[PDB]
Amino acid sequence: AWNRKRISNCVADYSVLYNSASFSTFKCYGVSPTKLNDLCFTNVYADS
Amino acid sequence: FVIRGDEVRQIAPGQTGKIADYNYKLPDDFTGCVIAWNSNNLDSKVGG
Ligand SMILES: *[C@@H]1O[C@H](CO)[C@@H](O[C@@H]2O[C@H](CO)[C@@H](O)[C@H](O)[C@H]2NC(C)=O)[C@H](O)[C@H]1NC(C)=O
Repeated sequence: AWNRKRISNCVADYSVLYNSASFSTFKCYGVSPTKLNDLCFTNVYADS
Repeated sequence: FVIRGDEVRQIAPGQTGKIADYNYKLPDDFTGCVIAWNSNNLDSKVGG
């Protein structure tokens, strides 16, 4: 059972998600993480 | 140099991680061989 918390209409950031919590694994598919700041996506979905 | 076993994967061509991206980064065209081996006895003491 998973929850799609759909995200829309705001301004994100991802550098903050690199140091505060030292994640065990971080595998950015189809997109090199470091460049996530400088492009605008469509209809981001989160799963948990 | 000596780094922990978990970060051994990080020290390789085209890989991410804190030390790899902040301390020592291998070039993409690297043509060499990397060697690793524990020395626990040498890295263990009474006073640490
Ligand atoms: C969830 O955890 C993160 C840490 O991974 C929290 O981020 C910290 O929050 C405090 C309070 O705002 C800041 O002082 C710290 O600077 C943040 N950590 C770092 C390293 O900067 C975050 O607040 C937590 N979120 C929730 C909703 O509880």
